[PDB]
Amino acid sequence: AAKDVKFGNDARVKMLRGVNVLADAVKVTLGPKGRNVVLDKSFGAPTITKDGVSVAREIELEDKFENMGAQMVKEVASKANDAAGDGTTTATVLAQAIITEGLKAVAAGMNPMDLKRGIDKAVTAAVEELKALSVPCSDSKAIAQVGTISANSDETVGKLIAEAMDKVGKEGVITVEDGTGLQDELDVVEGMQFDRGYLSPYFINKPETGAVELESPFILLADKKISNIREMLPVLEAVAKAGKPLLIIAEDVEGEALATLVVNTMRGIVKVAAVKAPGFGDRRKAMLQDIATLTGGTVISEEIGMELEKATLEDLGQAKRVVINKDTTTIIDGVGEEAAIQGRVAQIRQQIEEATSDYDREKLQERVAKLAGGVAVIKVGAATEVEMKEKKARVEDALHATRAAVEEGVVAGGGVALIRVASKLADLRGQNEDQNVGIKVALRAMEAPLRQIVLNCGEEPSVVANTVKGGDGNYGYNAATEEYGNMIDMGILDPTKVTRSALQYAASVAGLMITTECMVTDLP
Amino acid sequence: AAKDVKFGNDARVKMLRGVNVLADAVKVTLGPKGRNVVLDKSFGAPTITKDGVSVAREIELEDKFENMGAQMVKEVASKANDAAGDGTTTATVLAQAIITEGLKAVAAGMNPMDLKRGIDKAVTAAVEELKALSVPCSDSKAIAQVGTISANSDETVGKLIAEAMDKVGKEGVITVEDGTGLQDELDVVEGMQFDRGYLSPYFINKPETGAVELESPFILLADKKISNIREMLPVLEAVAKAGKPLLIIAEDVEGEALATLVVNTMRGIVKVAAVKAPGFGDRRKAMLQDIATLTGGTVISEEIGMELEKATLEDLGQAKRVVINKDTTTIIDGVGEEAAIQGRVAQIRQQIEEATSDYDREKLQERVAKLAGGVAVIKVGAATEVEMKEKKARVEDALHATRAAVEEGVVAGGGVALIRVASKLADLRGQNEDQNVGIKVALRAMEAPLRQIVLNCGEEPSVVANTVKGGDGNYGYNAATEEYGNMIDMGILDPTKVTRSALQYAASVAGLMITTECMVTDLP
Amino acid sequence: AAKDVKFGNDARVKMLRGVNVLADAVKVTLGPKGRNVVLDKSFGAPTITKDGVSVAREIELEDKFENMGAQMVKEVASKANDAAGDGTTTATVLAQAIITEGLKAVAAGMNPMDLKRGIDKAVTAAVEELKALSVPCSDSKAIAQVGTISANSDETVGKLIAEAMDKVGKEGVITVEDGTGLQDELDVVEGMQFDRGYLSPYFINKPETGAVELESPFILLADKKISNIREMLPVLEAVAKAGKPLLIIAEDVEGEALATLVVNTMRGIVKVAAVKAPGFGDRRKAMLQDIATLTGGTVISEEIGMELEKATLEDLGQAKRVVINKDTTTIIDGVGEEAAIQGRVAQIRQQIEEATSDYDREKLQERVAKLAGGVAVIKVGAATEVEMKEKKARVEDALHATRAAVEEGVVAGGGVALIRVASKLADLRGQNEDQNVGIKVALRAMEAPLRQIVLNCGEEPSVVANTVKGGDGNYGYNAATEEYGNMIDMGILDPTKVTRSALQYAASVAGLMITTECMVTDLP
Repeated sequence: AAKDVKFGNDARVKMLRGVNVLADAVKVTLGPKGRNVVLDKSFGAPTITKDGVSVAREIELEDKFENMGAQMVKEVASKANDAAGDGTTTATVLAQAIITEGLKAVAAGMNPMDLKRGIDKAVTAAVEELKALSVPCSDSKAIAQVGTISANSDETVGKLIAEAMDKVGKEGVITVEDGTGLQDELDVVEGMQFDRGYLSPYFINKPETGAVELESPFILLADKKISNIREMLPVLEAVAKAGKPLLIIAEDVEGEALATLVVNTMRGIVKVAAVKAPGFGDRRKAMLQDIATLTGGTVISEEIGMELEKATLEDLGQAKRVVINKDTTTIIDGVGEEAAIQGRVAQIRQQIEEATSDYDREKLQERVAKLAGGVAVIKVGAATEVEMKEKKARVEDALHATRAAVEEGVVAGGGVALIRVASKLADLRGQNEDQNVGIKVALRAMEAPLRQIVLNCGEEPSVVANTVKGGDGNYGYNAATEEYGNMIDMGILDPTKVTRSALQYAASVAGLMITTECMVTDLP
Repeated sequence: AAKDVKFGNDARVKMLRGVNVLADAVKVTLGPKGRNVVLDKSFGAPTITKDGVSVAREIELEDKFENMGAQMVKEVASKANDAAGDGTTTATVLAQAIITEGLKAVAAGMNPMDLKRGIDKAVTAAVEELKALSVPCSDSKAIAQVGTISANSDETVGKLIAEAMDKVGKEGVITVEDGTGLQDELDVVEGMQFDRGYLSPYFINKPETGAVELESPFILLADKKISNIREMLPVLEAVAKAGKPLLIIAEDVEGEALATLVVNTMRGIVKVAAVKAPGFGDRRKAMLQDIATLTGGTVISEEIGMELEKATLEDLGQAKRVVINKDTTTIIDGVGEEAAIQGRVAQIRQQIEEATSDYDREKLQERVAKLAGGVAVIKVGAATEVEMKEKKARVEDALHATRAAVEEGVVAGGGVALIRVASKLADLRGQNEDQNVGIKVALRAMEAPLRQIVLNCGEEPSVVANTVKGGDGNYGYNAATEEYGNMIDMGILDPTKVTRSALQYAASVAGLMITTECMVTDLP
Repeated sequence: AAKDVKFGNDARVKMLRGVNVLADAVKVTLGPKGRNVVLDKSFGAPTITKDGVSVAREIELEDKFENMGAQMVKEVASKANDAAGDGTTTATVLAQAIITEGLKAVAAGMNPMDLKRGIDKAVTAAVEELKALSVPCSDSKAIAQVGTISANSDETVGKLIAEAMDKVGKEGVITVEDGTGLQDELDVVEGMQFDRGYLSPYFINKPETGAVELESPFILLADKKISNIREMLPVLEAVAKAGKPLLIIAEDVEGEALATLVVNTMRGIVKVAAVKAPGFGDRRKAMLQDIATLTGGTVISEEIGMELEKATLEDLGQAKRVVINKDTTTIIDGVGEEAAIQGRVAQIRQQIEEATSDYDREKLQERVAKLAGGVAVIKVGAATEVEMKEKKARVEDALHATRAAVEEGVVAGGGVALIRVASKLADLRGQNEDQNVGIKVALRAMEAPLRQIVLNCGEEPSVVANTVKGGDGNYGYNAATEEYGNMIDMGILDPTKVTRSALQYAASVAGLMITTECMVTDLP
C-alpha cells in the first residue's frame, strides 16, 4: 500500500501522543490506591483488571502514527511480564518518563544518539547499584512481603506463597487453580503424583472414595504398549505366588489383556492395576524412568533389546502404598536407594542448567519437584467468577514476583529503591554534554514510580518525593497508611529482579524511541 | 487499464518529487549523527532501523507518477545492498544528487542522452581513481576499522569481526545469530561440524552434557540409506574384534537396524553411533565425500557398484575424537592425509571460481571452511528484542562490508575519498559541451555524502566541504568528534568495494532517469 | 451492452485524438537525440525504454473512441516489429502523418475511398523505388552500420553483430543473452552443441571443469529409451575390446542400466557417457538424425524395425573429441562424409523454403547452423539490471534489423531515402483528382521521419528538410554531429526491409483509418 511518511517534530509529537494513551491507561492502576481498568471483549463479559500488561496488550489506536507509539512501549510492559511476572506497570511508567524527558531534550537541539548512550550508561550503573542494595531475599518473612505487595497488599497471598516455597523447596513447583470454596487453600503432595486415571474402572477396591488403594505393591514399568495377556503370564505368575499386589504403568493397556486383568482381580487371583504413562513422546520415557528410580525397578524398554516376558520380580519397583482415582495416580514412598534418587536429581537439576529455552526449563523442574522435594497447588477461592479471575491473576502475579526475588533478593518498595539509586548516581558523567543530559534524563525518570503512586492517592507527588529524598536508606512513604517510615520494617518490599527488569526494559525501548527522526506507515 | 501519460517537464517534476520522498526518508540515517526511521508493519511491532535499504524497500507513494520515481531509485539502494552489504544510504544520496543536478541541466536545454554519457565517463574514471587510492585492505587493523564504521562507530563489532577473519582464514565462513546473554560472543569450531543429531537418543554415553563422546573411533560412510542389520554384520564384526568405537554417517538409519544398534551398545558389545547425512540431494553426496577425505575412509556408494556388506576395516575413516548431541555432530581431528585434504580443498576452491551464480558460491565456501580452515559464529547480545534486531542487523552489515573491503581494500571515510576523486577529475572532458556539464554534474554529486553527513550533525555542510577541499590526501572531517584530521589515522575507513559500488549503481539508475521525456502509468 | 455510436466529423476528431496520444508518446524516442519513455508495471519496477513498439503496446485510453484510434495505429508499430525488428517508431510516425493529412482532405470534401487508392498507389511506387536505391547490403561494413543505427548509434553493437554474421555464415543462428561482466562478449561454437547434461554425475573424468572429456570416442544413437543393461551388452562388448570410449545419446537412460554404466567406467572396464536426446516429440528424432550424419553413424530407431542389441561397431558414429557438462553436450569434429553433411544441409535448407509459418522456420535454421556453419551467442554486459534490460533490448533490435537488411540491403538513413523517393514520385498521378490528393498526402508524409528526427534535436525541422531536399542522392543531415553530408559515408544506414516495412504498414492502417464515417463502441 501507499505509505504515509512523517518527519522530525511531527512524527515525534504523534509518536508521543500514542505512548501517552497507553501509558495513561496503564498508570491508573499503579500502587495500593491503584484503581481498575475495564477491558471489553465481544467474546465474553468484560474483564476488570489491575494488571498493567493486560491493559497494555489491548491498546491499539486509530491514528496510524499514534498507534506506532503505543505499539512500541507496549513491549516494555510485555517484556517485563515474560521475565519478572510483575512490575509491568512500573516498567510502563518509567518508559513513558524517559520518552517524555528525552524528546524534550531532542527538541532542545541535543543529539538523540548521545542522549541514548547517556540513558544506557545511567541504567548500567543503576543495575549495579540495585545489586548492592538487594538483600538477597531468602527468609520466609521477606518472601511473604514481596508476595503481599505483588498481590495489591493482600497479606494472605504473601503468607500462602511463603508457606508454599517453604514446603516444596527451591527445586519445587507451585501451580495455581480455581478453588471450589470461598477461601484459599494450599495442597502439598508428598510425594509423587501424575495426571493418570485407571483404564479399568471395575477395579476400585474402595467404593467410598472411588479409588484404588494398593497396599505395599510391586510396580511394573512397561515402555512399550500392552495388548496381549501372553507377555504378562511370566511376571504376573511370580506376583501371584508372592501375595503382594501389582501396579502396571505401561504406554497403554488394551485388548483382552486389560479385559482379563479385570477378571483376575475380580476373583482375587491377583491384585493388579493398569494406568497409562505420564507424558507423551520422548518426555514419557524420560518421566517413566524417574518412577523406576524412586521405586527401585527397571524400565522394561522394548526399544533397547528387552522383552516384557523375560522379566522377573527383580525388575519390579516397590512402594509403601499406592492411590489411583479416575484422574490421578499417586505413589506414596517407594523403595528407592537414597543416593540414587538425589543422584538422578542433581542430574536433572543440571539439565535445567543447559536447557536451551523456557519450555525445556519448565517441565524439568516439574519432575525435580515430583522427585524431591514436592509439588504444591494453591487453590484460589472467590464468591463469583469475575472475582475468581482477578484474584487468580493476582496470586499468579505474586507467585512470579517471589520467584524473581529469590533468584535476584528484595529492595525497598514504594519505588524508594529507584529514588535511592538516583542520588547515588548524582555524580555520573558521560563522554560529552549530550550524554550528560541523557544521564540526568534517566535519573529524573527514576523518580516516576514513586511520583505516580502518590498521584494515584490524590496527594502531592513532588511534596512526597522531596521528603523521601530528604531521608536515607530504606526510608519511604507508605501510601496505604499515609505516613513515612522504614519500608522494609513496614513490609513494603519489591523483588530486585522485578525492579531491575522494569528499568532495563523501559530503558531499552524508550532509548531507541527518542532517536526517531522519521516514521513510515500505511495511509488512513 | 486506461493509462495516464505525462510529458516533458510535468512528467519530470513528478518523477523528482517521488525520488525526494524516498531520498529524504533514507538520508536521515546517514553517518554517525544519523537518526533512526520507524517502519510500520501490521504483522508485528514496528521496526526501528538505521539501515538505508530497509527504509527504501518500504516507500511506495500514492500519486502514481511520484511512485514511479521512488520505485526506480529504490533500485540503487537495493543493488548496493546485494553486492556490497553496506553503503545503501550513500548510494541513495548520490543518486538523488545526480538526478537533481541532471534535471536542472535538462531544463537548461542540454541534451539528456549526452548528460548521461558525461556522468558515465566521469564515473568510469572515478572508479579507476578509487582503485588507486585503495590500500588494498589486508591487515587486521584496517579490517576492524571498516567493521567499526559499518556498525555505526561500534568498536566492539569491528574488533570482533577482525578477530573472526583472523581465525577462520580467508576461505572461511562467519555467520551471525541471536545470543542468549547481554554481551556479544565469538565461537570458533576447529575443526568440522555439521547440523545433525543422533537418531538414537538411548546412546548418550555422557548424561552430563546430554551428548555422545566416542573416543578414537572408526567412521562408516554409507551413501545409501540403511534399514537392515544384515549389511552391518560383516563390518560391525571387524569393529567388534578391534575394540574401537564406530560412527555411522548414512543417508538414514531406521527399522530394526537402528533398534538393534541400541541393544548392542547398551550391552557393551560394540560402541556405535547413528546420524543422518549432512545435506540433501546431490549436495549430500558431495559433503559426505568431504568427510571421507578428512578421516581417510571410502564412501560406500550404492550407486557406483558397491555393497555395504563387502566393506572391511580398510574403507572406514578414523578420528581422534567425536562429539554428537541432539542437534550437531563434530569430528575433532581425523586421520586425513595432509596433501589429500588441501588437494581436495584447492579443488573445491576452484569450484567457487566457476560457480555460475551466488548460491553455487555460498555453500561451496561453507564446505571449504569446514575443511580448512574453520567456521565461526558471532552471537549478538541485547537486553530486549527490538534491540536484538537492530544490533544483529548492524553486525550482519559490518560482516558484509569487511568482506567487500577484503576483495576490493579501504579508503578514507567521511566520504572524503569521493571528494578527492572529484578534484582529480577536475580536468576531465567529453566529446562536446553537453557531455561536459554531464561530467561536472557527477563530480558535484560526489560531494554529497560528505555534505549530508555534516548536515545530519546540525552543522554547516558547505563550510565543512570548503575546508576538506582545502586539504589533501586523507584529510577529512571527523563528525563524531567535530574536528578535522587524517581519516585513516582516526580509524574512519570505508571499504573500497562499497564506495565504488555506491557510485556505480547510483550513476547507473540516475543516468537513465534523467533521460525521461514521457511517463506511462495507470489512472488514479 | 448498449453501444455509443458517433458519426462523421465527431467520430473522426475523437479517432484522431486517440492516434495522437499514442503517436506523441512514441515520437519522443525517434532518432539519435531521442529520449526515453517510462512504462509503469505494478508487477516489478518500471521500465525505461526507447523502443517504439514497447511504448505503443501500453497505450490504452479512457475515452472509448479515442481508445479505438490508439488501438488501431498500435498495429502498425506492432506489425513493423514482427516483420522487420526495428523501425516501429518510424512506422508510427508515418502512420500518424498520413492520418492527419488524410482527415484534413476528407474534411475538404474529398472522397475517402479515393484518397486511400492514391495513398496505396503512391506506396506501391515508393516500394519499387526503394528496391532501386537499396544497395543490396552484403559487405561487413554496411551490416555494421545498420546494426549501429539500430542500436541508437552504438558502434560496438554494430561491430559485434557484423563479426557474428561473418563467423556463423548466412544459414547460421545468433542469439543474445545476459552476460556476467560489464562488457559485451561474442561466443562462437565450432562445431555442434545442444542443451543436454550428463544423467550420471559420477562420470566426470576431469573434476577441474566439472565436465566429461571423451577422447576420440564412438557414438551410439538410440531412438528408443533405455532402461535395461541387456540391450547394451552386444555393442558395449565390441567397444570394450576396441579401447575407444563411447557416448550414448538415447531418448533416456535410467534404471539399473544407468546405475551399472557408472560402475563400469568407475572401474575402467569401458568409458561410457549417457545424455538425453536434444528436443521433444518429432523434432527429437529429426535432430537425432542430424547427429548421425555429422558422425557417420546410424540411428537405431526402434520404430523402423531395429533392435538395440542387433547393432555392431558399424552403426556407431565417431568424433575427434567430446565435451559434456551439467547442462550442454558438444561434439568437436565428427567423422562425417563431407558430401553427406552438405547434402543433408541443402535438404534442411529447402525445408525452410516450404516452411508454412515462422516456428517451422526458426528451429530449422537453428539446426542448419549447428551443422554448417556454426552458432553464435552475444552476451550483453551492464552494471545494473535496468541497464541490462534496455541494452539487451537494443542488441536484440539490431540483430533483427541487420537480418532484414541482408534479405532486403541498405539505404540512406536519417529518413533521407524516404525524402528521395518523394521527389521521384513528384509526377505520379491517379485516376482522378481525389486520387491525386491521396498521392500528395503520402508523399508529404514521407518527409515526417526526417522532420521528427530534427524536431527531437530541438532544431528547425522545415529548415533542415528544405536543405536536404535541395541536395541529391545520399546527401542528408547528421543529427548526431549537426552537419550535412553523405549519409552512407557517415555510416548512417537504415536497412531497406525496415524502411519499406515501416511504409507499407503505416499506409495499410492509416489508409483504412481515413475512410471512417461511423464508430461503434460500449457506453462509458
